[PDB]
Amino acid sequence: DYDELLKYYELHETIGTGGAKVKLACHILTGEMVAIKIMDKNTLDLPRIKTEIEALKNLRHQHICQLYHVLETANKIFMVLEYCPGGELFDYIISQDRLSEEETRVVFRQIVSAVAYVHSQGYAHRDLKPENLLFDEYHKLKLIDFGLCAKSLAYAAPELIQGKLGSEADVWSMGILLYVLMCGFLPFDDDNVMALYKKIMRGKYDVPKWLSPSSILLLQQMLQVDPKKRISMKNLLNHPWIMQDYNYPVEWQSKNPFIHLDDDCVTELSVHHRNNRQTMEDLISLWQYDHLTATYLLLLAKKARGKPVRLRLS
Ligand SMILES: Cc1nc(Nc2n[nH]c3c2CN(C(=O)N[C@H](CN(C)C)c2ccccc2)C3(C)C)c2sccc2n1
Repeated sequence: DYDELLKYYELHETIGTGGAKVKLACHILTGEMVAIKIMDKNTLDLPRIKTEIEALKNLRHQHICQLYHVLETANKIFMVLEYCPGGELFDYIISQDRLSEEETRVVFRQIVSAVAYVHSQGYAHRDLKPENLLFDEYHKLKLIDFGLCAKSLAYAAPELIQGKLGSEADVWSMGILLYVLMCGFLPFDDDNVMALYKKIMRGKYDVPKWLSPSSILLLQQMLQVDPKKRISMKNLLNHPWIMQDYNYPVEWQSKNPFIHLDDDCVTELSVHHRNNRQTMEDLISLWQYDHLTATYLLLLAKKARGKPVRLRLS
């Protein structure tokens, strides 16, 4: 089962195991580290993986953890993704107790950027929480886990739980997230699942003394039980709180394109393929998420880190 995969990657330690597992690995042609999520097809739950793949094939963003390569044997599925060394936002909050307003703003703008983009493309994430945000090599946030996306109860909006409106529910989840960043605990919690549900429907929460009046006001706009009264994604982008100490709205548009190609990465792939430029371009622009896609995108990442755009051809 690991046979096709080992043509392309050096497998290292397994660094996470859940109900899928995650293996660290090196991509041989570029020497870049990657993180391969591995699913068994017999013990699976399945169309959750299919949703995620098709979402990550169509989404590409500076704050979305990038998919490079999809492989499938008769009993396994491999998703080769960006390696984020910094770990989960959840763990970071635990280590810090809570973030100050300033640092919360820094991280939160990155969350809003990703979710605004996901929404611009016609998806809702639907499982936004700090476990699904990872710090990359530059301590920048990356959104993961698009399995429940569409065209955790503590983070679910009241209307989503009542089963009735996807863009608004993400704003609620972001509101819960915002609270957890600045407080270190959830605004609605209970051991009993139905009592928690009840608390969420009421929409009443403790407001700690250390929150600034601006924070409080924004939380209140985000955590409106009625989604019609809830602040929209658009108005969140240039909200006074979000703008404080930046003075410009969240830059949400993608800087990682499908249409434009990097000339140096194309040149290097051309020599490997003994290809003409125009035909190497057409081949890359099919975006099949095969080894070409992976090698092209990992060369770009190499370039972005100030390393030479070079394949290791042995
Ligand atoms: C496991 C782990 N991953 C790390 N970095 C990562 N880089 N790239 C990725 C991760 C984690 N990823 C991931 O899909 N995790 C899922 C999260 N699901 C449950 C919401 C997961 C975690 C554990 C077991 C199965 C699946 C991707 C994006 C591949 C890092 S950094 C320091 C520790 C560490 N531990």
